[PDB]
Amino acid sequence: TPLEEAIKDVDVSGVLRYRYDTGNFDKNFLNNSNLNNSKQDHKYRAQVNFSAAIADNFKAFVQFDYNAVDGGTGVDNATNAEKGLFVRQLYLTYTNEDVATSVIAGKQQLNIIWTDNGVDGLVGTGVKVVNNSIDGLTLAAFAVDSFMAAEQGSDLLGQSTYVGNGKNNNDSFKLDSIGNLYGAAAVGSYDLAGGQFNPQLWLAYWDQVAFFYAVDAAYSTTIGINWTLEGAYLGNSLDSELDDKKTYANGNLFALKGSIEVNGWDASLGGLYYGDKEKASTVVIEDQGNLGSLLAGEEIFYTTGSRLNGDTGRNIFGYVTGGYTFNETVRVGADFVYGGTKTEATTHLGGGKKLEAVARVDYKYSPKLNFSAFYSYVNLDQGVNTNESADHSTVRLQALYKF
Amino acid sequence: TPLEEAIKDVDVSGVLRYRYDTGNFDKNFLNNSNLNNSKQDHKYRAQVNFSAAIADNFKAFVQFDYNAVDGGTGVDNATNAEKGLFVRQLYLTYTNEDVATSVIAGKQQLNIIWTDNGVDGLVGTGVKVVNNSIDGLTLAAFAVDSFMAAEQGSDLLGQSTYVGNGKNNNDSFKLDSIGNLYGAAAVGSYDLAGGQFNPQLWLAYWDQVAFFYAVDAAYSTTIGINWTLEGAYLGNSLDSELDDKKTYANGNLFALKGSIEVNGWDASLGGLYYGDKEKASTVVIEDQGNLGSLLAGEEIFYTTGSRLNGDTGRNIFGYVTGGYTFNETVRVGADFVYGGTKTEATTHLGGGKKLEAVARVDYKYSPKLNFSAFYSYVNLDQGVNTNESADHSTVRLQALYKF
Amino acid sequence: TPLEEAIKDVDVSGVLRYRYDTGNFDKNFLNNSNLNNSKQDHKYRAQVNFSAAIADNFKAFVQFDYNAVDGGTGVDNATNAEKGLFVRQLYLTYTNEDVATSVIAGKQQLNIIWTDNGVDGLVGTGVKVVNNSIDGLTLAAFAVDSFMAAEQGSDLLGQSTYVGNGKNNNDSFKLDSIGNLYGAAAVGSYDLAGGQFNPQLWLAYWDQVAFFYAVDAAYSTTIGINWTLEGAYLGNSLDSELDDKKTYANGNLFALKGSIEVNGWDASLGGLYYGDKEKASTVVIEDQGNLGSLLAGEEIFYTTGSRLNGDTGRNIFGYVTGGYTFNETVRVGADFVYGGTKTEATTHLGGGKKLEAVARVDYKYSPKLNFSAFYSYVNLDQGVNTNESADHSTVRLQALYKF
Ligand SMILES: [Ca+2]
Ligand SMILES: [Ca+2]
Ligand SMILES: [Ca+2]
Ligand SMILES: [Ca+2]
Ligand SMILES: [Ca+2]
Ligand SMILES: [Ca+2]
Repeated sequence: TPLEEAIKDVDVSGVLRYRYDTGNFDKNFLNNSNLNNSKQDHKYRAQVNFSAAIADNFKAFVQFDYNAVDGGTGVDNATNAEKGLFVRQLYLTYTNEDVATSVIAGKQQLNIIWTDNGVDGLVGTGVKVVNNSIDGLTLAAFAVDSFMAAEQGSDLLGQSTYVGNGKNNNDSFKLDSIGNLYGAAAVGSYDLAGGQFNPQLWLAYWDQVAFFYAVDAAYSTTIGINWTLEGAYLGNSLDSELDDKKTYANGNLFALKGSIEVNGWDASLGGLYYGDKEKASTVVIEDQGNLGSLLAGEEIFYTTGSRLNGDTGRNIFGYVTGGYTFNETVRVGADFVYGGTKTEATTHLGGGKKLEAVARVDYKYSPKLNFSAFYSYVNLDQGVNTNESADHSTVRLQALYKF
Repeated sequence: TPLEEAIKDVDVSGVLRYRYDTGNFDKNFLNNSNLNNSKQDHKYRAQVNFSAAIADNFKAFVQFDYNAVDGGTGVDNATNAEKGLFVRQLYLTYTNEDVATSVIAGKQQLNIIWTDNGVDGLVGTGVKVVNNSIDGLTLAAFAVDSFMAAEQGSDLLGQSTYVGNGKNNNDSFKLDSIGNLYGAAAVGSYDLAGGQFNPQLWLAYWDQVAFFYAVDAAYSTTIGINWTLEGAYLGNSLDSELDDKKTYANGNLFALKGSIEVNGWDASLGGLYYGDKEKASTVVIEDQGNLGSLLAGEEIFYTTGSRLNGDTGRNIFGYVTGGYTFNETVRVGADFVYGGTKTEATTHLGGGKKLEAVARVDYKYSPKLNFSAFYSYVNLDQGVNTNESADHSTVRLQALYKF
Repeated sequence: TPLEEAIKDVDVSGVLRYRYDTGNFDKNFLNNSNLNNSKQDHKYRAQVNFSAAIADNFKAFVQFDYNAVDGGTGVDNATNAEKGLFVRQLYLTYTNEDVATSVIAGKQQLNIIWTDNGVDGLVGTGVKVVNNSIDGLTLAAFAVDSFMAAEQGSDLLGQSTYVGNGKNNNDSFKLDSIGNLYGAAAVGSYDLAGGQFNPQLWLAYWDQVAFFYAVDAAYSTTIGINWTLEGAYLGNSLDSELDDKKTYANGNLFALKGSIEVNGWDASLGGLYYGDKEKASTVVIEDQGNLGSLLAGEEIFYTTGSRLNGDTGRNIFGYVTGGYTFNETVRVGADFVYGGTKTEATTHLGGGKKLEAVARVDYKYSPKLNFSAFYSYVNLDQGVNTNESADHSTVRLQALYKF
């Protein structure tokens, strides 16, 4: 078929993202597989998605991914990525409009509350059933048979490590094997008179790991002023393979945030409570799940003992953010996060007071092209040697194009 | 050039195929590199072909292939294919319409009678000359200089193995080296009054291997009943590198099939005779060549001693098939195959009676999109321990889109 | 977005090139990593370039590369390239027309005078600033932070080797490490009354290697006759890491060529002088840089001691070329090159008189599609055993499509 013709049944979207990241560390800082260790690297992430109508009620979707690094520093003057595109997602979508339901089967980015829903979200193979028969309500069941785990490295539960006690790869949350994942979801979006309300309810059973359960709600509204409030609880109870190890513990997390917009000024205040002093627990499956609206900073929740994807210790944190937006074009702003981790100091690492300040610029050049930067300073009250404390700077420049 | 413009000299076609295969085996079953060993794997095979008019009388062709597997079972919950596209075919086509002839040079899927002509057909580099000056007759010469062997694994002659005698990789047909391939073909398609007649004659010399020669003919009829009859002989005589090894033997194969269609019922009866009791011989070069219309079942001709691409043993098999077709849309049907292999029990394995039954569903959703499934049960009268017999089940679900 | 739409902001170009090369050698020939050692190989090089307008003043560019080989001979009857596309260039271009300047940042083919500017040109990551404010003058500064070195193999300075003294990998120019590259360029194109004048001036500092400096000028003109004259000097002075090794030496090269066109006849005469009798020096960074207009033959400047990208020995060569062009369509022509290398015979290899004759056909089938061939015979007055001399033939057939 003439390509001119073939492309008419096709839709394209994607992402092009560049990153110049440099992360530094005091010798006393508790480093691990999740903190930013870039050394003036140029990083590329490109994704191109094609969706094609292939028959009545059937679309096919593919995503191509380019994930590559070029060096700057030292011997990295020869590191220059010679890489190709990889098929990252490949799946079929049956849609029946009469019953406002879709079946999506294949290798797909999961986009559940316990995984990143953006560029680097966990991908697996399985089936998703999604219903929109009710006004303002999305109902879904899903089953995953396998996970694209290698690509995710230390983003995935059970694949994070940390430094300490003369070993670079102490396992943050040992997971000897994994099963299939089964779950469901209800996700509401409603116009009250006052404004929009977004409740969410998530259940899943990950065989050999845990039964997860979560609720999250957001209210948002007008008056020229805008304010949102958002809360969430995520908990899980362990499967018996972990329960019998004795050194794991059912997860709990509480988080709340409120925020304000007026005249270009924006600000937010929020906090959260999670983990267990003595035993390993997790909040999410991959990275920080879909909880970004209930977080702040960049690095602080990657410190040892404070990671949301497996770690040991009890965490309390509060944060504030603020920024001004010149002409709806450039935003200068900052984040401040403060809190701590409690551990059993005899057996586990990362306990103590922690803080982070972040300065930010976000420049909206066009509706599709943004440039952004941040400077993050993180301080640990007690480092490798717990008597002294420890610094960790991270600087990023970023270009990001969406299409 | 604007891409909009550039694509006007371009033509696209391809394939998307999904497969959920699970193959199981009695501990007593004779396993080898060709039987189905899938363990609830999701298998993707995608091909996209672009053909561009580059100048007067010249087209260029490329094919991109994605061949990947995702796990289901056990430790395969982490196996999830992180693969890219590979250039599978790249060739030039000179066409002169005045002499109804085309010259096709490059890396190309061979599509000769001794290779699979479908998705997973053997690819090599060489030249093809094809003529359509005579009404209803296609004439061709061809020469191949190299073969895309690795991709084919055990589908290729000389690269199959089998289990037995405490060794997992007993070579089915040892081929220490290979030469170039040269051959020709005549392929007729004629409307007699009664109906269509399709004679074929194929010759080739594969240096260091064998001289192949084949004839195949099919008659089919029109209108409310329909019937086809199809026969074939494939033989080869060995090159002296194999003749002097003493343990090889010129190949012969005879096959015949007849079949009936009426009111949605269809049925077929057929049989075949091939191989040699004492010595290794082959029928085809890759997999089961283009002989699918003269076969039945799924697994039976992959049992040790019965493979069409190198094996020792003499084979006689008969088969019957049957099915009903609700609305020209869904076909439920079955295959029964029965026969045996005769060997020298002292020196070689796989001798004995063999059967296979297969249940089938074939659902034509659209002209481009088909879903199919099958359940195959294969029985070996004499297994690893030849005293007891042995089972082998295999189940497949399949989606297949052509464009 | 509908793809139909998305492709309107896009521009495509590229190259498809096929090569059947076979290079042979006397047992007495001095072989190395740069002479042609093909054995009836089919070679493919494809590049496809997409440039997209992404916002006001911003384009993005990507290049995909396919670089692959299929065998012919012996065991190479199984070598058949199973390769994919790789992202070879990925870069952003900011263009401000008000100041006739462009900033091009990313992974890009450098196209400086010291690298190949064609299909296989050295790629690195960095920034290029280019100005066209002056009539007939292009001004540029550039900085490179890393190099795509692996892809270039022995084309890159410091990665060539040679055979001799019972060792196959004697290093032609040992470079233990490399720094960043910084340079600038001025490139003129002017219509004098007589005809066009093309001066060029190139400076760069490659940290840990050398400071390079170059001038090149070309005059061309009418009188139905056409004649060009072109000269160049390339020199470099070493960085102290090489100066202190004592066995390296600042590079100098002089070259001059004049040439004639009339009635389909064309001819050229030229010569050059480079290198150092006792010590390793280089002229260019990758392959033969952009100096092809000042060279002739195919193989002779790849002989040991005569390579433009790192070698020991002093070289003088002269050459003549000539050809006739039937109908602006087919050119039959030849090259003759003659000269020598002076070395310290005690310590280094490749010294002696050398010649090359090349017969050529170049068939312009369309403005986009060319077929070409050459036969090259190279003779070394003194080979491995320096008493006897040594032959090296090289034959190429080539198809080359540009779009
Ligand atoms: Ca991730
Ligand atoms: Ca599974
Ligand atoms: Ca195959
Ligand atoms: Ca060959
Ligand atoms: Ca090169
Ligand atoms: Ca650098």
